[PDB]
Amino acid sequence: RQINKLIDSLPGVDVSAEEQLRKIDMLQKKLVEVEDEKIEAIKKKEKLLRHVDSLIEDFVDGI
Amino acid sequence: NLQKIDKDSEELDSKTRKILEILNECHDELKA
Repeated sequence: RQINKLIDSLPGVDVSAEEQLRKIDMLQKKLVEVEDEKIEAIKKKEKLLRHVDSLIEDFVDGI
Repeated sequence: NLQKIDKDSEELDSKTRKILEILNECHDELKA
């Protein structure tokens, strides 16, 4: 019984090799896109940080 | 009333001063 319920849960059964080969391709792409988005964000945040830091530096007493 | 107001006003300016101090003290620990 177990071995079947597992064979049913076994992944990929229904799907084709092509229906997969593209799904991977896509994920590869949509993945680059998301990293460029990540990069950009990171930069923008660090710029924001630089801004805050500058401010804080100018509130210091001692030369 | 005027005495209240004035007392307040001075107290506030005090807090502002008190903060500027700290900034300078930080500046010291950081520079000197």
